Amino acid sequence: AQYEDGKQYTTLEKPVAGAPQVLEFFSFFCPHAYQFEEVLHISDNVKKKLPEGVKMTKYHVNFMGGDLGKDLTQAWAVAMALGVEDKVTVPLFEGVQKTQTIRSASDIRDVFINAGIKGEEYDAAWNSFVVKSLVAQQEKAAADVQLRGVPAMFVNGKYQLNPQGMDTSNMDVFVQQYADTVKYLSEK
Amino acid sequence: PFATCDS
Repeated sequence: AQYEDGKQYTTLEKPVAGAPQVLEFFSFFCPHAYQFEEVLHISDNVKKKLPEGVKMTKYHVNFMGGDLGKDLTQAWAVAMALGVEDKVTVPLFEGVQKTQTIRSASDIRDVFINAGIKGEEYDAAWNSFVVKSLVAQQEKAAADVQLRGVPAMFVNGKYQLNPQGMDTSNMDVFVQQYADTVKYLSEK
Repeated sequence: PFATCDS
């Protein structure tokens, strides 16, 4: 039936209430996440095919990169609150994996400052109640789905995307099967 | 294209 459980997606054993409709997990430390985001542009293509009223939620995770990973989760919370995801995603990916010039919390801050977010603004967001709660939000969502690895995507807290079960003969076909699967699951 | 970093 073109979409089968256990193929293009799997079904969570214990679904998550109150989860975002479409939730993606990633790490700035994970090469596959870099691929997912800047090479295959999966997020952007999934977004393009989402039904009306359905937002694409993206959360960062802690388990890679030690203390810096946790610092990056807090930084992503800042990016979310200020709405500057599209201005920091690439230079954070490149700073960690390409140039490897992100070695401390201060280096993360430097990226935001060069992207146009002022130091006073960044530090205020960093210490804000909203970023504090967004950090907990990202951590809880990961625990709630019993996250095993990144990148990963979840629909309505019930469905885990399974690209390993999709057609990968060509990348354009693959990305569109991914987006269509997300779209299908969102109406399910 | 389906690879992941697992915990």
